[PDB]
Amino acid sequence: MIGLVGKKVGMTRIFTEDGVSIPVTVIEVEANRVTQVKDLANDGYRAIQVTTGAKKANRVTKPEAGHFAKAGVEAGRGLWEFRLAEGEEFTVGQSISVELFADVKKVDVTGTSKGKGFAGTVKRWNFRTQDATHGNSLSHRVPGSIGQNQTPGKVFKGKKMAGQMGNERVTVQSLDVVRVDAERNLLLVKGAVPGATGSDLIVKPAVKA
Amino acid sequence: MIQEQTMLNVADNSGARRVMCIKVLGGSHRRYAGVGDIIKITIKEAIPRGKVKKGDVLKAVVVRTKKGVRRPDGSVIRFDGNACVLLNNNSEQPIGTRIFGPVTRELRSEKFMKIISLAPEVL
Amino acid sequence: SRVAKAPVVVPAGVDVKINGQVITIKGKNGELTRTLNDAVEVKHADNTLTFGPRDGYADGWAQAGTARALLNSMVIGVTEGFTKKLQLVGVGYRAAVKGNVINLSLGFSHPVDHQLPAGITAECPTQTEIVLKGADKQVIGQVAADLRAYRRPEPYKGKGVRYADEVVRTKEAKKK
Amino acid sequence: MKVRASVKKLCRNCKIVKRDGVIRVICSAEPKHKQRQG
RNA sequence: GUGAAGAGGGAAACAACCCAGACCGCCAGCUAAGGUCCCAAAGUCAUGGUUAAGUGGGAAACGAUGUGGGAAGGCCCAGACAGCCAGGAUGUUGGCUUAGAAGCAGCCAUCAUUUAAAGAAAGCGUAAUAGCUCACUGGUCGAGUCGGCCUGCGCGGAAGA
RNA sequence: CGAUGUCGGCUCAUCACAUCCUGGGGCUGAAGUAGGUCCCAAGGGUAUGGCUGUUCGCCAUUUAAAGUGGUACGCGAGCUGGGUUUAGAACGUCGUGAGACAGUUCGGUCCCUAUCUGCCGUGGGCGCUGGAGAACUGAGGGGGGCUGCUCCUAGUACGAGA
RNA sequence: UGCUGAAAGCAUCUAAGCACGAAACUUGCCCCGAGAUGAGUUCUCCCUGACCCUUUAAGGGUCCUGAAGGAACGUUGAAGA
Ligand SMILES: [Mg+2]
Ligand SMILES: [Mg+2]
Ligand SMILES: [Mg+2]
Ligand SMILES: [Mg+2]
Ligand SMILES: [Mg+2]
Ligand SMILES: [Mg+2]
Ligand SMILES: [Mg+2]
Ligand SMILES: [Mg+2]
Ligand SMILES: [Mg+2]
Ligand SMILES: [Mg+2]
Ligand SMILES: [Mg+2]
Ligand SMILES: [Mg+2]
Ligand SMILES: [Mg+2]
Ligand SMILES: [Mg+2]
Ligand SMILES: [Mg+2]
Ligand SMILES: [Mg+2]
Ligand SMILES: [Mg+2]
Ligand SMILES: [Mg+2]
Ligand SMILES: [Mg+2]
Ligand SMILES: [Mg+2]
Ligand SMILES: [Mg+2]
Ligand SMILES: [Mg+2]
Ligand SMILES: [Mg+2]
Ligand SMILES: [Mg+2]
Ligand SMILES: [Zn+2]
Repeated sequence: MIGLVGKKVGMTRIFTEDGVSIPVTVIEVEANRVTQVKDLANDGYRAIQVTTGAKKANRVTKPEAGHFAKAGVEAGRGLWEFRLAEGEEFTVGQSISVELFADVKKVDVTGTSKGKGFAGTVKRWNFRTQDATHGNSLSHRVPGSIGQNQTPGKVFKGKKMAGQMGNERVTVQSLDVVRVDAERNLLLVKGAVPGATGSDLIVKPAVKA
Repeated sequence: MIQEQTMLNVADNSGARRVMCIKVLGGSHRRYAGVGDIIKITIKEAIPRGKVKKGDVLKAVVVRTKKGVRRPDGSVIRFDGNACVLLNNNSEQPIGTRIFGPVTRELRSEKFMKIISLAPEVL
Repeated sequence: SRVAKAPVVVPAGVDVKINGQVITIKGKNGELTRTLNDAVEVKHADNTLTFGPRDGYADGWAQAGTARALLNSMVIGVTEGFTKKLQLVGVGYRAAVKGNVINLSLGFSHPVDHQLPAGITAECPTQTEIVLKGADKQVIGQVAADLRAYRRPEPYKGKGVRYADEVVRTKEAKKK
Repeated sequence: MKVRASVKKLCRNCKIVKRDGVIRVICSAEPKHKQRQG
């Protein structure tokens, strides 16, 4: 089944009739507008491309605008594809709303995780610190050994080292769908999803059970 | 949130007064026990003519902690100290015959029903 | 070879058909088709099939005997057909057929349902007896072994699914 | 299954058989007699 | 003997092994060891065989109906080998022992009868019997079958960062 | 020998498989539960403490388990500096003595701003054949891969019973 | 672990044929990913003047042109050395 594109609003909670507090991420899902249908004959695969949102004219380049004009829809903040299943079919300029999830029990949510900048091995890879005292010299959060000796005489690819952490694509799987409401452009899912308030989210029905 | 070396008061008439946790049971590298969890203890002080003695090695269930317990609406119940109830090493059933101070409904197990019945108060 | 050199009489009622190595044998009790190994040359004259090796193949005679043996029981198949009987031993062990599915109660939580392949049909004359019938001797054997395997006879009370014929030796437990 | 370098018939119901390049002893009488060269 | 104090070709690389001793020049020719399907110069050469393991391209005692060659031998149309039918008996539960010991815990003996043949019993079985089966023999089948010898090539035995 | 820093720990690891646990299977002198032994299997997982410089080991208590080995007995231009080769001092022992011990004892300086390889991240350039903006396909690469207990089945199969 | 089955009248999981079989393998899940120079595909956007010279060729230069886009500057960010 296709998914949809949305915006992370923030977290809050739903209280239930019998005392449970459900923590929910609030996801804003406005109509997704279909901007190109891809098929086997023309593209080698089946998919819809969608936009959502709105975009500043003066910020819409001409290439971008011709592509939107072709589909018969107004500009949106970006473009995303969702693969089609056999029997799945859509048409250019079609609107897809959040009611798509009305009876989907769980969804996977993809976002761009918050950025933590250049991170040391303690935070990035949960390395353990060496001694704070007992004579340790200048080596508390530093990484330790990064290899063996003459054999192999090199450091291995993949070695866990410090570097950029976050600001990457992350998918969190099988979150409960707590509420769908198209009149308010809302989807509530149970739990935390990746990203900062404001940033784009891809929501798809869960690939697992 | 009890670990090795932690000291606990004792919420029964077993005669123990102060016990130390020498193992958090229930899994490899398991760090903490909380309300409802079983620990291994050594007895550091006991009264003169009770059911157990200083230096005895046994089990106990934790029934009050400072870290507390979370309830499903987000609430917290915290206690001013850590206490446990002594348990037979093998049967893991209570040594004492009376229970002191409040306990929590997290104990409602087949196993700890006797502790909640005896407790003055149940939170 | 002693087996290969022994002709297969094809009786009145059976229709043999050959197209290179692809043999087909039709009778009143179904039709089987087999592709004989290249190294085998088969001939069909009178009311008989005869077999022989083929110039250039190092193992022609061994192959021809297999081919012979097989075609012989293809003919038994579409005439008399084959019958494999099993029986259940153990309390609560029972079986029944509905259509082409054999329902096996064998001391498991879920009962067991075994789909019969094309050509094989089953009947229980008894809650504890399975009669398979078929024209393909390999398939009927494969099935009988599939069923037996849900609960192979065990050595302490002989309990399980067994071939009706089968000999199950039991043994005593380890003394205390 | 006994697995060893030297496999033999241990009784008259033992049979030596080669299966897939591997010498084996199969017995119809005594399961302990069953061997694989290895 | 070679290196040392020796280049050149071969042994992937590799002083010391194989071939061979560089005065200089050549965009001629023959050979040595070693090679000739492509990397890579020269046989996808000819002829007769072997191997089926990628053996070749690591490793022993020992194990095995792998397969090729050779010389002998035993049994067999007076019916062999395999399979299938049937028999496998009497003294007698041999003597001793033992609670029991009957072919089959153990010890000693192992004769004789009726036999087509059938051990005072080859293995399972029973508390001891019973019961299963082998040796052996008649029948059926109908032409081969058995396993030692000299030898070629293979197979397992064969686990390391 | 115009210097290749030694034991142990800490940090970080990587490989083998002669497999500790989990998985599959043959035999069992395997009734069940639980074991023994061998075969297949390297995917992941594989304890904290008391004593001692210890590695190891004994001990306490856990765990499904607390694996065996290679990696300069992995890892000091990464840390420690308790053991152990300096200079102080003492005891026992040896020596007439200076002194000695591979006996013990108290004390006792651990440098290096990374050029190249390598590795973790992140940019600039050019290319992809006029140039440009997006959305993709998915060759290839990496990550992940653990497991306890309880309940139902069922107090059933099995068992004289437990 | 088996089915059918000769070689070897029988037997035999195997020689031909056939059914199963594990946390290993290939997929399935997540991330990177066309510098995948074998540099791929789809949609959209932009550019429509002359001249001279030599060794005349995918030649060199001049005048006029200067798009789409990119970047620059500025206000900046749960993005960042
Ligand atoms: Mg995108
Ligand atoms: Mg940030
Ligand atoms: Mg630490
Ligand atoms: Mg310092
Ligand atoms: Mg410091
Ligand atoms: Mg170093
Ligand atoms: Mg190297
Ligand atoms: Mg196999
Ligand atoms: Mg010299
Ligand atoms: Mg050379
Ligand atoms: Mg000369
Ligand atoms: Mg050539
Ligand atoms: Mg090799
Ligand atoms: Mg005969
Ligand atoms: Mg030097
Ligand atoms: Mg192994
Ligand atoms: Mg052994
Ligand atoms: Mg491992
Ligand atoms: Mg254990
Ligand atoms: Mg070392
Ligand atoms: Mg240093
Ligand atoms: Mg010393
Ligand atoms: Mg592909
Ligand atoms: Mg990309
Ligand atoms: Zn045997």
